Amino acid sequence: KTRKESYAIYVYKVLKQVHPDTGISSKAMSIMNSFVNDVFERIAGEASRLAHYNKRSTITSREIQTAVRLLLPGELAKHAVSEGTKAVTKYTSA
Amino acid sequence: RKESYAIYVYKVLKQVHPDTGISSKAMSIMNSFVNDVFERIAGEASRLAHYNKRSTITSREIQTAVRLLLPGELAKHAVSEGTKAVTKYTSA
Amino acid sequence: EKRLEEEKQDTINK
Amino acid sequence: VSRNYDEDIEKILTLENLDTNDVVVEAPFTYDWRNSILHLFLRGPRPHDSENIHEQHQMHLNVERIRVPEVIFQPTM
Amino acid sequence: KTRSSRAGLQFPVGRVHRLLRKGNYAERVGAGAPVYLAAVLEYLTAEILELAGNAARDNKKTRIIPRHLQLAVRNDEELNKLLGRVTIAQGGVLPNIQSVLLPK
Amino acid sequence: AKKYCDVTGLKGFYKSPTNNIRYHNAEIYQLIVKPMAPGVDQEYLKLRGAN
Amino acid sequence: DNIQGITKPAIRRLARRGGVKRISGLIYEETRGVLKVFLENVIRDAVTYTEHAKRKTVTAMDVVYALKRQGRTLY
Amino acid sequence: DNIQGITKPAIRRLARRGGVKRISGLIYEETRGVLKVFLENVIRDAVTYTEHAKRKTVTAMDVVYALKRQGRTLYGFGG
Amino acid sequence: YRPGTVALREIRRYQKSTELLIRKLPFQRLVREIAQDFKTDLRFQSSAVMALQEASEAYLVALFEDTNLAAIHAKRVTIMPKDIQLARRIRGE
Amino acid sequence: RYRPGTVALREIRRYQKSTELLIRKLPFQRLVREIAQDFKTDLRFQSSAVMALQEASEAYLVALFEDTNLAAIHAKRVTIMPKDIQLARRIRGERA
DNA sequence: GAGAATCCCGGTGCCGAGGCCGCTCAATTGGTCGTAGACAGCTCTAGCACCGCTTAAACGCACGTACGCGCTGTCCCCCGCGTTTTAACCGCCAAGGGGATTACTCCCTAGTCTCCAGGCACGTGTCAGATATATACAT
DNA sequence: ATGTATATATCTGACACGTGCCTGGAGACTAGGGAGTAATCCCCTTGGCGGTTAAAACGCGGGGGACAGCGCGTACGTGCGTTTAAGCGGTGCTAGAGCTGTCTACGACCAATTGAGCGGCCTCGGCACCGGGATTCTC
Repeated sequence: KTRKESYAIYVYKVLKQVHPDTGISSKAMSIMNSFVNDVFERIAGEASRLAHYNKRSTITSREIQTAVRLLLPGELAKHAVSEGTKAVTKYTSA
Repeated sequence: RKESYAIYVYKVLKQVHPDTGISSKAMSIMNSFVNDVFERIAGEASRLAHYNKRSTITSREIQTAVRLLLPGELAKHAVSEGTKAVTKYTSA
Repeated sequence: EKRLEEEKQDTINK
Repeated sequence: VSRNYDEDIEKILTLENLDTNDVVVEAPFTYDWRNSILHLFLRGPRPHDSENIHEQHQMHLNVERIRVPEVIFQPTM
Repeated sequence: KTRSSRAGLQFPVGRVHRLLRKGNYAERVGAGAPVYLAAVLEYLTAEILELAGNAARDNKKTRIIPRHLQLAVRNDEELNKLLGRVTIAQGGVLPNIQSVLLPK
Repeated sequence: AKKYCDVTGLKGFYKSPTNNIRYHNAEIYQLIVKPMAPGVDQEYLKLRGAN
Repeated sequence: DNIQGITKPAIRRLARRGGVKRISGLIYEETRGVLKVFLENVIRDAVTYTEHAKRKTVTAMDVVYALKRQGRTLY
Repeated sequence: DNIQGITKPAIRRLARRGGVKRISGLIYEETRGVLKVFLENVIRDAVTYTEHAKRKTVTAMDVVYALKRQGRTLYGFGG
Repeated sequence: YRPGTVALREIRRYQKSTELLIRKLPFQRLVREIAQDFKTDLRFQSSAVMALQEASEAYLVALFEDTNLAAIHAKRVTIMPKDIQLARRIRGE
Repeated sequence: RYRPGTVALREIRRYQKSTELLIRKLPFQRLVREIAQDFKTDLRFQSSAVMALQEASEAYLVALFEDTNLAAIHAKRVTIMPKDIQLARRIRGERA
């Protein structure tokens, strides 16, 4: 059959990791699949325009860093830039 | 060179209104306008290229895009003038 | 011939 | 240069040293504070008045005087 | 040996890199940008999965219905501004009755 | 190398897990390390080169 | 009779979901006309997406993109 | 402090170019409040725009692309 | 006749649940006919029609919340078509 | 000679006829200077930038006062109150 | 019937809006090839349409009462206007701090061969609801 | 006379785990040009002068506009009789969605070229500004 692309198992077992005794339904998997590619194209576009506004021809951590510091209203960005910097330091550590 | 569109719409204005001038502030206003519509229709051309996985943009896709974002009779006149423009391209 | 083959396959599966 | 940086750093913030070993440098221009070491580190053993014009033009050199010559002995600082 | 395990993250980093290559955003892509995308994505779904979890134990249900994420997303102003313009299928209306509209 | 508090230059006992700055006692963690602005960390740790 | 196909008690349930206590009798035709022009504006984009896709029928993702177009993004 | 710079006749001129006939006294502080939060949002865009490019000036392109970001873009200073 | 208690229970009973209000077959021909305006005998889709159903329900509940908020502003519970015109004009259209 | 109001009608007719800015430049760039120095330290600015936010502010003021005018007309009142601008910002989605 | 307050007709620098030459990159032309759009052809999912039982939802008539609406007396708070006065703005002068760009450089990300296990797809067991017995006790 | 209480006993019903598989992400090798840095020139804007001047602050007379309050009628809410045509669900038919195969021609790439739009400079008349007379709502 067709090889459909969906991150439903990823959200399913971070749900299982943080909530070990909680269930879920297939409409929920479709609904935050719509969430995560909605924000994926939204912030992929944002950085794109921005970098092009900056006249840079690439996408490193800097453009997306200012995009996620600028885009969403608050709080989640304050934890998000810290946890993303911590993620790229465990990447460069490895 | 620093690209702009001054002499182009000056020639167009001399074609349509041969006794009418315009100012530089207005020239910058229409420069912002042409950049805005160009970026809007190019972003639309990219996204309805990306919807149906087609790697090549042809005239019919962005034709349907200007049927999309423009309202009715302006879209009719635009598609008629566009079709006659590409047929006088491909005639030569 | 496709409909007869599909009917035969469905009858065999049933 | 401090004679022993391990022992001098554990007593230079006490009030018995900051009366003698604190230098206040004035810039040129035209809930108690006793138990808080922020007020000792920033404004020394004297109380801080934020409304005084000559007050906010002041350095306080208490730790750095023995901290900066120790970089030669320990370059990890 | 996977790069997501090397980054210590759970959301995949090769998948978003694949979607970034042919997603026609930039002709050159850095290494840390898909990791940063996966990090902010993991943070966003971690936050609303905590919200859906406390809505689920507020209603005392083992399965998160989308209505649970409606009153999880309408209980904070940050996602009331981030997802205020959005329209949700089978979302309902949060309980909100004006004091003047109530009798007496 | 001896650990030191980055706020005061004192003897550092505790390192904060959110932003990785060593500190000496509780109150510098209360009114300096916690409410510090983002981006202050990078030239805070530039002195010991931990950025 | 496509105008009166949609029932007045359905508009009553829509009003009670919106939080309307008292509603008049002349609101139904104007509400129906506004809904007709709204769905016509949506289905114009939807049918141009059907002629985009080289298909003679409608699907899910064309309506999805038509809802993402004007700023009432569907979820 | 410096928020009364848009004082009462300036808001009166904005009201007269906006179309409102009669003005009450409580309109002025509310209008300067929404002005000082709207310009705060634009400057909130502009600070991340400036710190992105490592560039410490704010041009007309900065505010024009910022107005493009909140969907209230303006012609005359680039597109 | 008991006034207001049944209406309050009614308001709570469709502000608590998430049931569908618009019937599926009337709205079906409705949009089918709006479709004929562009494409006749348009083969349709079940996901397409519940997409239009939920979009129309969301737009209706947003417009009606706008209308009853601006009616409670106007010191009168009841609704006139000028309230809907005010909500449409102020909201952008 | 002495009228309740007719000078306001000539003023609104002249202001709808004219297109000049009605907001003084010095308090405007002073207030954006205070906001910018409240956010960060030692920023530079351009003149085309501050006439651009002058144009944005006057357009937003024109739109909001048209909104309050239509809301006051539908409220059967001539004098304007902050309830109308509060409902205008709530309806438009500016605050919620 | 008068009066501030408008519109309209005529002179006046001016300074900011049309040509023009110099010329430097940028649009134009030609050859080549490897891949993606288009067409033909193929298999089955699923949309359309109609029949018939069930029935809860919808129409329609009857009435009743609060609420929309019409009118009224009232403070009273904004509106026109005279009087200081206080900051805005124009003209200008020098600094110096920051924007552009030239110019080499090096590294790391584009591009390609290989290969294996990560995730997708398709089966089987395992705890939650539903009817039923049933008989003695309490209401 | 009847509910019921608390355990059966069957008994389905929706949900999570144990095998295939295939394909794309990761390891390894090659290249080249995109940020990286930094120096230098130049340009503009931030301070600082000072006069002078339209315009804001302040206080005072006055007039319609907003405030609650009271009565008149009627319109939507409530209810029961009577439809009705929505919902289930079932079956039969066939368009068309979707995948595969194959071809070939539009288009990316590269090298040379010519030409036309950017700009500094030059020149001059349209419009705002000012002065004074006709004209129109308003009291």
